[PDB]
Amino acid sequence: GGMVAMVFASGSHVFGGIGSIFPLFMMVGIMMMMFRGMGGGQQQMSRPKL
Amino acid sequence: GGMVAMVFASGSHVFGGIGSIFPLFMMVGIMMMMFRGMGGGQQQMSRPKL
Amino acid sequence: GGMVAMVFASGSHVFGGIGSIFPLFMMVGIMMMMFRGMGGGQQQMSRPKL
Amino acid sequence: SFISPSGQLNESPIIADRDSGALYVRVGDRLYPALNLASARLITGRPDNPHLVRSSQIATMPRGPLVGIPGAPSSFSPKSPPASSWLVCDTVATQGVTVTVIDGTPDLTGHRQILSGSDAVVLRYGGDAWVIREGRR
Amino acid sequence: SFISPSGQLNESPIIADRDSGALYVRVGDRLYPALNLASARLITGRPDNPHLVRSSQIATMPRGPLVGIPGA
Amino acid sequence: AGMAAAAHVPHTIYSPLFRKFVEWIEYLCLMPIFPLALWLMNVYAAIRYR
Amino acid sequence: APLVVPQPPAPRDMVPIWVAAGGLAGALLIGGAVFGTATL
Amino acid sequence: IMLMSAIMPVTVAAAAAPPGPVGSPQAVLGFGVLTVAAALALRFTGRRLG
Amino acid sequence: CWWWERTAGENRARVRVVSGPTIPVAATEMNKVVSLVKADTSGRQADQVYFGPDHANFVAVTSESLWWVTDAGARFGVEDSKEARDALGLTLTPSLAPWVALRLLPQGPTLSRADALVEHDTLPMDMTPAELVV
Amino acid sequence: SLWWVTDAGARFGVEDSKEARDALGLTLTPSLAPWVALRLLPQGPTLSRADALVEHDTLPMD
Repeated sequence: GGMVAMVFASGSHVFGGIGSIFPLFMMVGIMMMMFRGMGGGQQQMSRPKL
Repeated sequence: GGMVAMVFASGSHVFGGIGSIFPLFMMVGIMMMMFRGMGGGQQQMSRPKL
Repeated sequence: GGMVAMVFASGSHVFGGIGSIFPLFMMVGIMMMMFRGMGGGQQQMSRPKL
Repeated sequence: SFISPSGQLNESPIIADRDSGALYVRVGDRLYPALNLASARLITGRPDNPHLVRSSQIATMPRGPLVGIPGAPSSFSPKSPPASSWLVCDTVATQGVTVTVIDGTPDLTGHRQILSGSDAVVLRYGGDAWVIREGRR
Repeated sequence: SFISPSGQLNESPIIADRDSGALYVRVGDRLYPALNLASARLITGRPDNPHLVRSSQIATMPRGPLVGIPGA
Repeated sequence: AGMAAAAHVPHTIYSPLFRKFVEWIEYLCLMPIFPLALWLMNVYAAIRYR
Repeated sequence: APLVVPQPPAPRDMVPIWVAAGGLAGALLIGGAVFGTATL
Repeated sequence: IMLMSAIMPVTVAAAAAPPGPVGSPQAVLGFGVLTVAAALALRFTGRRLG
Repeated sequence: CWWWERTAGENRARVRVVSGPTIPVAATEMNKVVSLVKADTSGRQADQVYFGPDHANFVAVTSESLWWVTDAGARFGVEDSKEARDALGLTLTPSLAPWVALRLLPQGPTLSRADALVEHDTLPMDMTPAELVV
Repeated sequence: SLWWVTDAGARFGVEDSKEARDALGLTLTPSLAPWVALRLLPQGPTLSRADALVEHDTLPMD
């Protein structure tokens, strides 16, 4: 968010409108890895073995 | 990289030193998050051993 | 960050490229020491488990 | 699309149709077809080279009649050698001659030689005979 | 090939200089500068577009006087 | 060729390496449909010139 | 002044190529037939 | 010995059939019939495999 | 304005007259009319030329004659023969146009292979040119 | 006087003025040549900024 804010304060205004699709999809992709993803050493169970 | 490149073609050139620190630090986070999911254990049943 | 910022306000602007490599690499060392500080694990007690 | 959009026209005044290879020059708000690069430079005043532009874009700008000098040179590349060398040559058939101009250093290998010392040759012009030696006739 | 495009001589008879845009047409083993595309097509007999060739390559082949129809 | 294959295939032996190869042909055929259909619909050219 | 064009080259004969192509077409069809029928 | 010897006249007869100067088109069917003759003789004779 | 209109294969063209406050071109396109040089001071040549939407480049006229019109407003004659056609392209069938209009555009030399095969050291200079004003 | 010699053999004159020299890219020092040798190449039209600012409908062919 800081990168986008820095660019907006700088005045490029490149991310306005449809250009925003790059930050938006990245922010969503990061969200998937941190909350879901896969279990650790104490979570050996998974769909392929169950 | 696409998000970074798109800003240079607009001519804002906000990166370098102070600016580049954001994408530089942000880049390490992605590698750590995907590495953590694969680093769940160590045992082998490889073709060379079978 | 305060030490770095104070130099720019003086106008010496010695950072960027050659100079920035010191604070960039130095920044990693601090995080690496706090990581060893949170060392150990596998205790796995937690309010949701109790 | 963001790294190179369609609206970035007018980068230079000498443009060439990327497909047809045709050459155009911009004056005011119109595009005029030029006969050659030499006359395109002189009209514009810049020592530039044609910039290739997509044919779909040049069709959207108003035309004009042909401009320039017909038959002028089409390419420029100035060169400066260490020494300047010229030869005018005559070669006789066996009742007939041809004249050659050479620009650059000659090749003196083989039986070719400088006409030094007592060497001489005799030729005809206007009925008179002339003896060539010491670099004079 | 994408970073710094160029070209090379091939079977095609209508060629143009990669950096100067000049038009040349081959006749036998000799290159003749042509006044325009219309006369270049008509002299060679092939309905086609010019092939861009490296300027250091064009300089090696022999030349001839200008050919074609002026103003076509 | 279809009748020829239909008559000979049921009474012959094929090694695992070849049976595994014919399976993968289906997947290799499915993958290019969407990348090609959008090309035929001119979408990539439409977007690049917006 | 008029331009001196070179004389165009003659097209290669198609007859040797067609019989040669006919040779492989014929030989492979002939050889294949004796192999296939013998399986019966 | 007799069978092996009969292949050469048949081979050159096919190679010489095309009209005009000798060259590429003669080699195409010349080596072609030689290939089929040996392959054909091998299966039905079952001898001199080398 | 006099107007001539025809659809391919119809037995006759439609002739009409139009009038109004301005030439029949949209105000958005008004700025791209071409202004000819007009070296012929007689009343036999036009002052301006405009190419609207769905115009025709390759044209035939009423034994028939073939002509090619450039975007600069000049017209060039094309030989009827297979050589000239096959060499330039122009294999498609031309559209029809009326001689009373087509004759108003300035004419260049015909595109005949028999006359393109010439060499020159220098070309002749053009008398009576016009000024290019910046 | 200053001249330009093309690869095709013809020679063209250059008007010795700051604007013509800079427009063509001839702000450089020229090499010497003798008139006996140079006069033998065919001469084309003169190169100058005024000579090029002209429009033509179509070119003639004498």
